[PDB]
Amino acid sequence: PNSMKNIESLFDYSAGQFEFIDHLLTMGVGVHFAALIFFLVVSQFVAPKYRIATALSCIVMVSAGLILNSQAVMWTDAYAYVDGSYQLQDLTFSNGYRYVNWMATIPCLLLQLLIVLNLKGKELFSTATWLILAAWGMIITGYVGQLYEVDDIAQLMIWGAVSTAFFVVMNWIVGTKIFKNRATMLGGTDSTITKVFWLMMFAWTLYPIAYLVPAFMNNADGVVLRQLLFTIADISSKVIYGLMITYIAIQQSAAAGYVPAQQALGRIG
Ligand SMILES: *C/C=C(C)/C=C/C=C(C)/C=C/C1=C(C)CCCC1(C)C
Ligand SMILES: CCCCCCCC/C=C\CCCCCCCC(=O)O
Ligand SMILES: [Cl-]
Ligand SMILES: [Cl-]
Repeated sequence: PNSMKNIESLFDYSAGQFEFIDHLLTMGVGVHFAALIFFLVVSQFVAPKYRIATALSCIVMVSAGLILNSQAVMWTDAYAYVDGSYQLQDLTFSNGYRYVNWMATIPCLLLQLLIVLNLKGKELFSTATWLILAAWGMIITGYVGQLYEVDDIAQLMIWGAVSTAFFVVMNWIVGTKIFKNRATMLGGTDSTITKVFWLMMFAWTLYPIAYLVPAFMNNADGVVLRQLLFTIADISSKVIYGLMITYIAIQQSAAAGYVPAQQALGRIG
């Protein structure tokens, strides 16, 4: 459906290129589901005020892990090794599924940051609202732009610019709330949380770069690079980010007198 609107459909792949993509996607599944079990086990050491932040990482792990799994299966469904190359057999592969999944996962990532920032009540509700709207604005417009990556690069760029406005405004909201709420943070996490900001600015910026690959590297190796970029970006923005969020949740929990948190940190000290 969208499969012919993505540059992946244009090319035959060497076994090397094809299998590297398959393995990237598969390693990403393994990383997400491994991290899942960690987040799960460690949630008992998080105080009730913050426990939802760790639960949101579990949710993101399974959500992203399922899309990666699905991507790996669709990739192998779409191509068969015919006459010395992987050649397109049918219209099962599209990057569109990621974009659709971000509608759920980006709001989860954002919400767990707000939680550990100690926002509550009306401020939590209003901040999450504006952020989710700005995130949906960005994803929807990017989703549309990406439908033109084969036959209209100008259109890809302009939907991209529009998506970028949303991104920039969401980042402004994120950064403002981070920098204005640092002083509420317990246990030294005032310092940790600024590294979370930077990690997000880094990892999230990789996605617009992946998006632009059709404009600067429209060939089978740009297809590989795009998946590589997604892979680096997924693990950074979801796994590493989630581990830092969970660190911050446990650390604040212990500083606030939650005994299982204290015992957990004490027994790794
Ligand atoms: C786990 C997934 C995450 C954190 C996804 C993040 C996606 C973005 C920050 C996407 C950004 C885009 C632009 C700013 C412009 C081009 C279109 C997008 C949607 C790729
Ligand atoms: C921060 C997350 C790290 C992401 C892990 C990515 C793992 C692979 C890293 C480098 C491999 C580079 C070698 C690629 C050879 C390409 C083969 C080919 O395409 O012909
Ligand atoms: Cl609590
Ligand atoms: Cl996702």
